[PDB]
Amino acid sequence: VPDPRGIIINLDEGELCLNSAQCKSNCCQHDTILSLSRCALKARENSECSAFTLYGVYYKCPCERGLTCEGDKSLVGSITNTNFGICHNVGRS
Repeated sequence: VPDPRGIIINLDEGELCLNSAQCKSNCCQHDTILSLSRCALKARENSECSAFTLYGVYYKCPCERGLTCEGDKSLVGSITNTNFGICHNVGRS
């Protein structure tokens, strides 16, 4: 009720962003480690996600409401600061 974060504004996927607070769907999508951050789509079943949302730019955007990220490492990028996984409809266990 008293100000719960409130920083996400109004941009589409496919436009240049600084943090994840720029786009309507809060997914500012990074290259792998250095920079190049443009907004993208949130993941669905059988797609490569990172894990969940923090407050910042994402190497591979997380799974939508209902699906979980299954952390198999998945090195589609060479060098990063995360673990990548496949989106599935199971809810952690």
